[PDB]
Amino acid sequence: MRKNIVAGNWKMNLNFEEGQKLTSEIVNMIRDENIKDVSVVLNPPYVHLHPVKKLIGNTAGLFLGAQNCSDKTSGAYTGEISASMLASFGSTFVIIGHSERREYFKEDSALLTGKLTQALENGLTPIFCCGESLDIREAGTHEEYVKQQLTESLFGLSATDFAKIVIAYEPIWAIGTGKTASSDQAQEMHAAIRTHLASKYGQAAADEISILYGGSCNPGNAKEIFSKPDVDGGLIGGASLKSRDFLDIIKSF
Amino acid sequence: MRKNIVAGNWKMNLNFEEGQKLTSEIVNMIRDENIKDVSVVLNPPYVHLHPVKKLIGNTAGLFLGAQNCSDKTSGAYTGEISASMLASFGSTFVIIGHSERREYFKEDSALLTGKLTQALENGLTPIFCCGESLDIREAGTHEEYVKQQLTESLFGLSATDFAKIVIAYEPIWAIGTGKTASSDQAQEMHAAIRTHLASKYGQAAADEISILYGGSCNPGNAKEIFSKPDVDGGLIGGASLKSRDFLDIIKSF
Repeated sequence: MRKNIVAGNWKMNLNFEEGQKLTSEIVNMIRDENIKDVSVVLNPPYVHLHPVKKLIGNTAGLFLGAQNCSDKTSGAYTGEISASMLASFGSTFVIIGHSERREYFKEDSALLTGKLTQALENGLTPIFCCGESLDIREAGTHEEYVKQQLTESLFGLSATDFAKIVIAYEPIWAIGTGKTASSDQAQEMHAAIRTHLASKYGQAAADEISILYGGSCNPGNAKEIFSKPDVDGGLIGGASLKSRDFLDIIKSF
Repeated sequence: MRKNIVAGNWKMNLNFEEGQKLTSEIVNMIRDENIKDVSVVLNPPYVHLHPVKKLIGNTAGLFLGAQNCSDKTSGAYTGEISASMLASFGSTFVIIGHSERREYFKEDSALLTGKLTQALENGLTPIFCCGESLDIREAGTHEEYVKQQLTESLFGLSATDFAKIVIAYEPIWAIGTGKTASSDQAQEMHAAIRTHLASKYGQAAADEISILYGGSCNPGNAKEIFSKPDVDGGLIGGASLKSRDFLDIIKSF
């Protein structure tokens, strides 16, 4: 039995006042609507975790994440944030390997495993992001490329550490390129992922992992995307910044 | 009117509870001893800014900083923190170009300029870091290497924007290498820096800039280093994490 998850990735958006307004609206609506079978995760910038954690309070099904963490435990890494820091501030999730960090900071598969180890070591549920860019699609090697990403970063994990992870598939090729990904293409990639993970850990273990769609996911298309059997929710982008749109997506299962 | 500055760079150290007790110790002793003629800056990790700002309160001469900021204003840069965010959470300083980011994240002079633009745009005092490694010392190019760093990142700045900057010199060649930098060697580099800043902006303006020593700086040698005419304080490493050592450095002018 997988969990349905909606993870809001604010990215580098919102100052203190704006983050408080957004959070308070989401918490109020989540506490009043008492959504039963969906885990919601707010992934604001580092600076927001402490006050956002406070607004969440003891809301059921609402969790605090984060957008990145160091592969190191602690030390002389000015500007970096460790997994132990995130946990201490109330984080229980952490996005690892987002396309935008692979791109601008050249996070390779080895580095992302180190991050995974730190997250798991510190009680964080990693949201491990994979996905192929447009060149990979144009080469027709998209399914091998994404399965290759998963093999190099995840197939070192124990059976018990694997059961702790969440996957997000980002159709990088379909974001700002003029190419579009259909809900069938998302289901196609998600199933390719689950079958690949089952090949190593067994079908029962693969059938418990939440694989979230990380492409363009909004109130308009959320129901159709979430309707797919191997899509277990979404890693939301710009709709994370609008409390109403975010709640609409949450209510789309 | 150069200000003497003691800026504490926690690097990637300390959880929520540790950063609060360290901060509550620094604040208590600054208030009780009535420190008057020193600017004290705490640069904790991003996650601590919000609670640390509260503890700082209206403590005179005690300010909140940060260890890095993005070169972009906002948007799809997952994991990154903007200068407006920092300003929003109480930061009035920010370290830019620290040696550990130049190394591990390959931050070049073209990127640091963007960070500088963002910092000043948002009312932050940038603590621009520079320094030369051991291989540069052995090459005999230490002074020109450091000057090139300053030229490449700082000389695009207006006269009014230059007046708002703080410099930190990191003797990377003398940090964990087995080599030692005397207080005269530090003075020599600080003097070389000031004269190089005066090449573009004039001696009067250069004589207004706080140039902080970023090498091994602690209660054992603070007074001798700070006594040097072109040393205006320190960018402190490990001693930042011990409230008594940090206060002893503050009282070493």
